[PDB]
Amino acid sequence: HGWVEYPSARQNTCYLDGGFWDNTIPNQACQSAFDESGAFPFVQRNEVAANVPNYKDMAHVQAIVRDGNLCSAGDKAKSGLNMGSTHWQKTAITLDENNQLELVFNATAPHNPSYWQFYLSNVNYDPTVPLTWGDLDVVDTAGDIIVGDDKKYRIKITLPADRADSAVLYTRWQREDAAGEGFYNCSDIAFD
Ligand SMILES: [Cu+2]
Repeated sequence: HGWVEYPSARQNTCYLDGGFWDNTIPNQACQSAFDESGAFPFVQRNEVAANVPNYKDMAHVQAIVRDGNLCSAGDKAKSGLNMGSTHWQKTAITLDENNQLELVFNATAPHNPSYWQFYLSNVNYDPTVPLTWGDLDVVDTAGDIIVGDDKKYRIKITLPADRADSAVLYTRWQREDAAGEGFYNCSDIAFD
């Protein structure tokens, strides 16, 4: 259980902006998600999750987390997260001298053994259309990472230095257990 804290996952930004209990939501993409799903996806910021027992087989992953449902990890109760918008708030990204950023994943329930896959929407992706697997390229992977003493995972990832547009970073954190729990988060970013 957890979420991408930096660059903040979509549902985490919605949550931390607040307003959804008293009709003061500040952002119009956050409002539209709320209109479709209510507060559930925001208060459940740490369980954007799907179980894939055959987790090493991407054909099995894509049968469970289906095109147009990646940001909700296939949960219809979180479907508002998947809506296309020009107004999703973006984290401005400047890569370090090695073309990296430190991704920070805040875990309420650390899980090991596990592994990580990082995907990036391609330059032809239209943010007004829900994300599909065909929109994504794998940019980096990680193995079993020990959680910090502050219950955050820190992972240096390499991103392309040729990008200057807005994109979705798609983080997959996969447990290596019988049930095959995995956590799927979309992070809206603006390369600058
Ligand atoms: Cu968990």
